[PDB]
Amino acid sequence: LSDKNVAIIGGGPVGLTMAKLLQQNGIDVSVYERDNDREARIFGGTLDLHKGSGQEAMKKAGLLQTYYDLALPMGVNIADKKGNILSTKNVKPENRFDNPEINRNDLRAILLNSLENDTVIWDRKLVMLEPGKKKWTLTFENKPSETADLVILANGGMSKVRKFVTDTEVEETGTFNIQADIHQPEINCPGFFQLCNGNRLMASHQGNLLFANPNNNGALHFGISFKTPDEWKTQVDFQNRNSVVDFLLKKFSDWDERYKELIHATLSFVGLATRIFPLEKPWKSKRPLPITMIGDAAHLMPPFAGQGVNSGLVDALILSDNLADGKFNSIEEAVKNYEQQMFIYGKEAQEESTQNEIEMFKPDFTF
Ligand SMILES: Cc1cc2nc3c(=O)[nH]c(=O)nc-3n(C[C@H](O)[C@H](O)[C@H](O)COP(=O)(O)OP(=O)(O)OC[C@H]3O[C@@H](n4cnc5c(N)ncnc54)[C@H](O)[C@@H]3O)c2cc1C
Ligand SMILES: CN(C)c1ccc(O)c2c1C[C@H]1C[C@H]3[C@H](N(C)C)C(O)=C(C(N)=O)C(=O)[C@@]3(O)C(O)=C1C2=O
Repeated sequence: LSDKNVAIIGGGPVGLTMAKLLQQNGIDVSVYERDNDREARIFGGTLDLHKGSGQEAMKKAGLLQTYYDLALPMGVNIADKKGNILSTKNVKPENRFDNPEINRNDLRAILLNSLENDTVIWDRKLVMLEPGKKKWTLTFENKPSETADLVILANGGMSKVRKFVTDTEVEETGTFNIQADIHQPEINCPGFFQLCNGNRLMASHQGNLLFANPNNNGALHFGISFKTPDEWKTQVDFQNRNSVVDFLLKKFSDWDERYKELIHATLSFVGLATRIFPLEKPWKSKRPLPITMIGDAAHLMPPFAGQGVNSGLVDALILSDNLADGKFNSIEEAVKNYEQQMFIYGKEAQEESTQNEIEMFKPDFTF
């Protein structure tokens, strides 16, 4: 049911997957991505696609083998502030396929490559949405505007164009995350690198959490998290390396030298407040033209349970099915139904992520 065309805003994992599953069923899709070009480097850790959810989307796109090829199984160590390993869960073969970590750039290369040529239009930053006659008018910063019968919002948890769908707002969660990458970790943070010993790593002490992957395409990526300091309105300047170091070395004074060394080796930090785009009230049932939201734009949730890209990939799977299989009379019904399902499991996921994030950051939290 499409002698029409679809517009996905944002070429994240979710949006790009969405375009694949539609373009597979003959649907006319374009992806408008903010990024200047495909070789833009995506900051952040590795994604694990679970079987049942994320992996199903890759399977349906016929990319699951590709995902496996590029991915990487990881063990995980739990450590204390002193450097003791408290637990080593290595990977058992056949578990190797349960949730191998993939690099975010690697993943995009897999998705992009799956799409037909010029499916993604780069250097397109969506600023404005206007529901014209029977089409949406899409307005792009310093670029030609465009039109589409259906707009799929897949532009992340901070999307500024959710208005025609819902007026719910992003909330700050209470915790705050500081993330960084270290290159040549074996050289620049040899102590910490060896404590990881090839596995992910997660220590926890007095409401300050640490997480770390020692091998994201040969970059150590770590993240520290904590309940937001009250004195923050974020009253620390993440542009000043030394500002952040000092704040961290204070938070981490009790910890072994190994961790201080990590903080010391970091060239630049990224500050981030945990946010949720809560699935409370239903979305607007009164919409000028066909429009919906998948991925982080639809159910942004704390990054403490490995959901998000999965839920998002599922969003894609469901919506894409619904918009094609023929089992529907109107696009409005097909989106309504995807939104029906997604609300149940999205909320389920948020519940976990919220709960887990409440679980840690307690006075005495065991990993
Ligand atoms: C620190 C941290 C750790 C995390 N760890 C995990 C994890 O381990 N596992 C997991 O599943 N999830 C994790 N998440 C959440 C997860 O990474 C996201 O759910 C996932 O990236 C969602 O993909 P998406 O396409 O919906 O969102 P995004 O990746 O946010 O999609 C953004 C895309 O849309 C584009 N875009 C943005 N704005 C515009 C615009 N105005 N116009 C056009 N294009 C635009 C962006 O350029 C980008 O390409 C984590 C999040 C954080 C912050
Ligand atoms: C232990 N905790 C319950 C879980 C459970 C399941 C998961 O699938 C995951 C976690 C920890 C979280 C920690 C977060 C951390 N932070 C809260 C964002 C974080 O910074 C990192 C990191 N490597 O820096 C993660 O691994 C992380 O993104 C992550 O992917 C996790 C993750 O994959």
